[PDB]
Amino acid sequence: TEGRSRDGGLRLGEMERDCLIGYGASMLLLERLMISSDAFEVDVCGQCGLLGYSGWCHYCKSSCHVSSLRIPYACKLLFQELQSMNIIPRLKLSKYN
Amino acid sequence: DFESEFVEVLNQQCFKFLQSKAETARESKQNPMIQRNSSFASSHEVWKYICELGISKVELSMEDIETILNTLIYDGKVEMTIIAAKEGTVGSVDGHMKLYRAVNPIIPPTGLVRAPCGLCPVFDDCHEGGEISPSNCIYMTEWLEF
Amino acid sequence: KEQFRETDVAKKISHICFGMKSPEEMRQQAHIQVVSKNLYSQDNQHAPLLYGVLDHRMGTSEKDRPCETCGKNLADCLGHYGYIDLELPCFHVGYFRAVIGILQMICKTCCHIMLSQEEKKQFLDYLKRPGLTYLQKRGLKKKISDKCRKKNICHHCGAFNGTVKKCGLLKIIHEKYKTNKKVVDPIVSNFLQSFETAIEHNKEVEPLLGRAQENLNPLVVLNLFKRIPAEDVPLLLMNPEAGKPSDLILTRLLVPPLCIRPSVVNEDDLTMKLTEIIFLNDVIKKHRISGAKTQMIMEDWDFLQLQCALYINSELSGIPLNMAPKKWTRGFVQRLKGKQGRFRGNLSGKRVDFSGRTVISPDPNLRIDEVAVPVHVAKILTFPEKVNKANINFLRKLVQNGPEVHPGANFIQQRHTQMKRFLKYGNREKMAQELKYGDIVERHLIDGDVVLFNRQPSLHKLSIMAHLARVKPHRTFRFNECVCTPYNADFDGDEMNLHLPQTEEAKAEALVLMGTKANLVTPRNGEPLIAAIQDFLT
Amino acid sequence: DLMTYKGEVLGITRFGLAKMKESVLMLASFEKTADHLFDAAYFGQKDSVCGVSECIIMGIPMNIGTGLFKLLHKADRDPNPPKRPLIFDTNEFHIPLVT
Amino acid sequence: AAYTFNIEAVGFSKGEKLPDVVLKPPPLFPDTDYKPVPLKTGEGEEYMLALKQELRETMKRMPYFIETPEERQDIERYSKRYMKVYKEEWIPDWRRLPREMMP
Amino acid sequence: TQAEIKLCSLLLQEHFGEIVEKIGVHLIRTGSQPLRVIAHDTGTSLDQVKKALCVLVQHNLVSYQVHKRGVVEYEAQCSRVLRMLRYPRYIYTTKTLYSDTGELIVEELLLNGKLTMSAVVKKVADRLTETMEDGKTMDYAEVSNTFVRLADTHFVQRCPSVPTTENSDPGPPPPAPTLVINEKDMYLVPKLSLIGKGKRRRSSPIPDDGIYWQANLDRFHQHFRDQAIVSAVANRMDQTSSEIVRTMLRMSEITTSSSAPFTQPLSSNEIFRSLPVGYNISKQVLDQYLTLLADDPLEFVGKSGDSGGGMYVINLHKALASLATATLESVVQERFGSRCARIFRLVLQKKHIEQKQVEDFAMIPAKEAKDMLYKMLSENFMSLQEIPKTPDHAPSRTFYLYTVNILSAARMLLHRCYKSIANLIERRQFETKENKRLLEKSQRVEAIIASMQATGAEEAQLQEIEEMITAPERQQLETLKRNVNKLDASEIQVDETIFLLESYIECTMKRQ
Amino acid sequence: MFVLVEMVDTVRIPPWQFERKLNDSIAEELNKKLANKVVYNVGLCICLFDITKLEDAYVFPGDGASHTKVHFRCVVFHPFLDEILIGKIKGCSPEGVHVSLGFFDDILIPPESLQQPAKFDEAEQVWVWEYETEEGAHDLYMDTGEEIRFRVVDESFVDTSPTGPSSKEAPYTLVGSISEPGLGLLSWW
DNA sequence: TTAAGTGGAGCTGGATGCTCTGT
DNA sequence: TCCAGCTCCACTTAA
RNA sequence: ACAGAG
Ligand code: SF4
Ligand SMILES: [Zn+2]
Ligand SMILES: [Zn+2]
Ligand SMILES: [Zn+2]
Repeated sequence: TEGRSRDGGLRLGEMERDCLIGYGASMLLLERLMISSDAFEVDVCGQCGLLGYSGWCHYCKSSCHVSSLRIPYACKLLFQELQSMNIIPRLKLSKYN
Repeated sequence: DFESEFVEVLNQQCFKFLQSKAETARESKQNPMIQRNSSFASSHEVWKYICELGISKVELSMEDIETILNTLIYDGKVEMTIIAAKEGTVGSVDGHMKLYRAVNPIIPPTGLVRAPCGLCPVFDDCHEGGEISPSNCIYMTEWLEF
Repeated sequence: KEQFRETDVAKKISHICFGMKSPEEMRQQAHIQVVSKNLYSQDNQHAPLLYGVLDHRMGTSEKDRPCETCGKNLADCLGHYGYIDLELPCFHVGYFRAVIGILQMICKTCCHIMLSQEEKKQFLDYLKRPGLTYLQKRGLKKKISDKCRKKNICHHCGAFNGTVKKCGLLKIIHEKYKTNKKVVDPIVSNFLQSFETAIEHNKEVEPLLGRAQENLNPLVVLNLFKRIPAEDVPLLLMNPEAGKPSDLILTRLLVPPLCIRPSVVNEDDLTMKLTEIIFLNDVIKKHRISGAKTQMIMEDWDFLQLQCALYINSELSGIPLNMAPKKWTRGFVQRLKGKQGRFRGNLSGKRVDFSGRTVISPDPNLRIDEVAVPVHVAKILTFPEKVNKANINFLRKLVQNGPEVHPGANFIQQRHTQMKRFLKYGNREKMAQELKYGDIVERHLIDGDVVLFNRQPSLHKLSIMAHLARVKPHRTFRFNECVCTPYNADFDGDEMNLHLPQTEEAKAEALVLMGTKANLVTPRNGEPLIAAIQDFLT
Repeated sequence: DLMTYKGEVLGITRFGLAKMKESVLMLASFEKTADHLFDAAYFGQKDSVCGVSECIIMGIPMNIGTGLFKLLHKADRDPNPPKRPLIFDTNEFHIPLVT
Repeated sequence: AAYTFNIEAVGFSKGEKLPDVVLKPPPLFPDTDYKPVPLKTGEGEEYMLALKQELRETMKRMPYFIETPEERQDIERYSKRYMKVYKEEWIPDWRRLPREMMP
Repeated sequence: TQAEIKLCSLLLQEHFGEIVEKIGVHLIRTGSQPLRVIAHDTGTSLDQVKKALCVLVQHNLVSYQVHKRGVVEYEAQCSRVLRMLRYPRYIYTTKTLYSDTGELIVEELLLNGKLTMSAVVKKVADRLTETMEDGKTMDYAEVSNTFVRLADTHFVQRCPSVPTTENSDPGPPPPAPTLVINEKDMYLVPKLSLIGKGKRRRSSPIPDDGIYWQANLDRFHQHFRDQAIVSAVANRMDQTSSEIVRTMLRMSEITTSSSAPFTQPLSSNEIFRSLPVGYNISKQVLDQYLTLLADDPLEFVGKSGDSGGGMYVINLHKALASLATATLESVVQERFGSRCARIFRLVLQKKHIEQKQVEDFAMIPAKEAKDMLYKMLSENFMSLQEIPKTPDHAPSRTFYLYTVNILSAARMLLHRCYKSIANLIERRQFETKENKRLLEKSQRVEAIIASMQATGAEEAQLQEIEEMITAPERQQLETLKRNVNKLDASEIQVDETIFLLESYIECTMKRQ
Repeated sequence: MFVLVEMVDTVRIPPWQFERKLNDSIAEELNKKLANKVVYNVGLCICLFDITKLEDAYVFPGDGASHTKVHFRCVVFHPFLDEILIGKIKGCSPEGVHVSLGFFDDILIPPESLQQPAKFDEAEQVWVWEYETEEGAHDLYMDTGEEIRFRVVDESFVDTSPTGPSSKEAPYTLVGSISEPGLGLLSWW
């Protein structure tokens, strides 16, 4: 949350992101802006690219292409504000090698 | 409107007076140049029979039926030709005279209305894999039984 | 007996491919149909209507009443969609500048594209090359519309194709029957004389028929776009595997789940706009049955184009005065743009935890790579120390001290479990004798931890460095005054931030890359910044 | 050299950056956030996740800095090991029957 | 409750008779007042219906109907010569066809 | 044209297969392609592209032209594949003007695409050995006698033939040899002295090399053009006024082109001669008809001349406009009612009209007509003009004029038909997919009857056919066949709705 | 009756197993995920036969474990069609003869493919066989499980996958026949 | 005489720093 | 409060 | 929405 009265916590701004890139710290930028805010997992269908639930892709009516992806939560918020806008963010996943 | 349930019987009344006159020309079978002229009815003559039947107390006036006779064109059932007023019992139009003959429709109805896809209100939403498919349709499966 | 199944299906993202859905793939994604306009029932149960917006078959937005589609709480469910049907088609407010761009390049009689044959052979071979970038796709539609708008007769049917331009808020005109001072053409003569019926009962038709053009509506451009040939769709620069030209006009509208719109904001701005769309689905439908005039149908249908446009983007330019909003509502666009949007407020920079902010004060008895963290902050900011062979006898004592004595632990966590036992309750000398190899002790911040150290206007990269914390009892952050030059701090009521990393990799990237002993020079020209300051030069 | 590598002097505006950078998220996380989204929806434009500002949004680690090389593990292992011999199905004992 | 837009701009100048709110959604198949025209019958219309079944039974058996190539058969045996689906092979006129298509 | 691409993937599926439609539909969908990028943009092997194009160039469904660097690019024809649905309508209409010999000549040309005159008279002699008995053989001579009469009435035309390589471009071989069509010998048959007898299927050096014959699918359309116009004249006046239109059009066969608003005008002095002798009609009664058909505001015919007595022409494009008018109004009456079709004919004649004049001119009240006005704009049958008062274009300061556009409603109504046929094919291929259990069960019990039918066939296999449990199952198989007879017959009858629409769209396109 | 099946995988080796050789630790982990399990199109996977190619062992960011790609051949029980085995009896039912094959238990010998003199039991679960001279209608397939001989004429796979959101039927079936001369108990021949 | 390619003028839509600390 | 694109309209050359 | 602080 926002402020001291709400037990808020501090903000990695738009400019302190620009300073961690200058050091080349990649995993520290990952730990500050993904893991210690809003780490989350999503059922991503690799076939069509949409988002499923509990292994059940209601689009394809099948359960053989769902998969789990490490994502921030404010991106999963973004990928469903945009499907309501009819701007469909179809993903395509591959193996993590 | 004048009345909805009053004009629905005059649509049934004028065409029977316009078809049987052509049938008396059709059963005449003398000369198709004259059989065509024996098919046209006068615009004043068609007024003289409908007022004689005595269906309603209100007057079926001449200025009213002249607008009622346009509806039989719009069902594709009669024509209308305007000729010059050379001779007639009245000649209600100055220098002109209107004629009426009943006709058949031009073609038999097309093959699209014989299909269940043609008359359906949810025609646009039907597709292969989803809910509304022809594989699980009520409109066909009712129509294919009888 | 039992069939194989892959246990942990982890995959990496490769490429994000935008697009759009057809209005019969929206039916395949959602679960219910939304027909009711009213949010809550008339009784005291605070339960929403069972076929409207805020239905709990579309995800949950509170812990109290769980969802209905998958029976889980707020902390588990991803959210599920619903759809609204429209009895009249409408434009989508984003695609409207590309609805005009297609009607400039295709005909409006045969729906084919307006190019000669040698011109069609050139671009369809230009789009075959590998490595085709997004710049080389945007520049090509500029060149094709330079060729299509110079031609006004079709090479396939032969109809006249005048220009296509905007004539108001979401209205498209088409100059098919423009007139000139020259000899009257046969195609402009026949249209301008077939007005004989309308002039008979209406006198004002005669002055106003000099401006009569083909006003295009969503009912026409839905019909025109279903007949575009799919050999000529890629010369509209649309990708045919991400959307159709029939999809740019919406006849069915998805609603977001309740994870997108909270229950107590009471209701969100995008909830209140979905009430006004469903209500104007039943006002327009009422005037179709009860026989209103066309000047009331085209009036109420102007609202449905508007109430879907402000639903998406609530800062339009050319709204008439009788239809402008009185109060300000957030559309989908205004919660994507700006400083408090997604891309500047919640994605590129976001509020973190394991942080601290306190007034600073000087101390030269520390080294140049140290920082004095107070005891009140060091008891709160913890680090997950994984138990292994080296630190087991150290972490047993740090568990046995507890959450109050300073070298202690606030939590404990077992090997394959995801819960945390708060270490104040229960006996701690039993939980210290039951530690296994692989449990996680969350010990207090102690002497030697790597912690970052930030001042809030961060100009260059030495405005954030990593120091080695050393706990001291007083209530400030404290560091040697040789480090007042990189941060530009001055100790006059000045506050600085703190960030404790939580992973070992984040420790090692903070200690080697971002150390104070490894950043003694600025990257600008190579001059030293951590050096002597006043009272160390005098 | 960043301003002049496409034969034209491009600015550091939102118009010079819209000719240098290709990623839709990098274009739309800076200025004119909505128009790039509808344009990438229209063109069907696929985007890569190779750049920096769209690795931070997607939560994958960036390619610059410490994310440019991969660490292997020096395991005591035998690649392409000695296999087990097939006894029954060899080539010299199973000439097929048909001509 | 008043909304963002003006209801008076929409209509409703009397102040009453708002349209009703739908509780249960409409079904997938709304019933129609009218039915399709029945088929055109006769001895001349029926023979076209008979030959159309005699084309699916004929054109599937033609050598143009290229059947999909089989694969991943298990092993060889002696019951293969009895089950070999025999079908003659047609050669085209290569004077018409391009050179680029010989088998 | 998303409906045409879905239908072409069905017509190539039942008639040609699964691994051949991937090559044909992809040329309708994408465009002109060399052979190597067809396999890359589909994913098939290079051998299957050699098999799937040689069948599609056999039946003339794909064409080709030479380009830069000698590459060979193909191009499928969308309208030519959609006419594979009218194959039973092409075999039946040659059974009228020609005998059962000529019925099987075109049926060999349509199923095989291209044949030689040496081969087509063989199979018609072969396949008619079953239709005769008692030693009577079908000879090669009279089949050719029907074949040369087919070329006289233009139902069979020569293919665009290969040129002579010894006269044009000798030397290295070109990849695509640039085939070309001649104007003289489209119907000039080669002479044949060869005769013979057909084989009865007992199961126990070429003169016309390069001269290939294919079916003229345009002439059957010109033959179906006449029967639509004549029957439209037939229903209005009389059978006697019907034959006069049939008299001119049979004379107007060989003298006008496929797209002409006006044919060559006929003089009545030779109309009386070519009129059949079994009609009790004088030359004066002949001049009675020809002046009253021009008086009809349908205007099937025109005068267009004065020399040589009575000079008379017949319209073609105005007649197809009247046919597309009766097509566009017979679909309103069956979907929205009879009273709704009263309004669509009103706005058709009174070209631009408002709400107040419709309820007056048709005697349909308020709140009964406004439902039937609004459901036609929603189904794209009627359009608005919206003449403004101001350039603000506000709905409170303008008029709304209802206006029927025929041509935009003629393409849309045709687009409804292409999806309508494909939905019929999907229903038939659904009930046959889910019931291959029952048809194999009807196959096996008849295989006991079929296999060992006469050779060593005892009578102890006739009563064991109905012994299987299929005997109460026969109620569903009769329900399956009565569906197919209503699906495939409705599948043919929509082509009548297509052809009246397809001829009206073809005559208004200039192709400039 | 055993065949080989070649697959690929990515094997996570946790860092508490680095003291042991990689090839001795890959083979244990693959048997913890494939043994006594029917991979869908290939049959019942008994165990690993050999590992044929072992690529490099990446360490991905965010983990200490090493992930390596493994090419390997697994011995799999999959008989070809009409292979004649020897099998035992567990019990009988009106649905058919339930034949055990050691590790595997779901074999169908249906009454539609039993021997011709006896086809329907006398409301006894145990199946019968009638011969005129000796043992008339009182022969029985004994529940003690003597060895029979049969012929697997039909095999069929079913996709046993979760349908619906996640918060026992056999995916490997087998249908045989006994009607041939020489198929049945070994005591008869 | 006019078709057409290119100048100049007005309209339009976008943007304008980072956080905590309280009412 | 400041600044690039988009569209309308006169202004010469050329046939 | 306003005031502060660096
Ligand atoms: S739902 Fe079925 S019957 Fe109705 S239009 Fe679609 S396919 Fe035809
Ligand atoms: Zn899916
Ligand atoms: Zn849920
Ligand atoms: Zn056109």
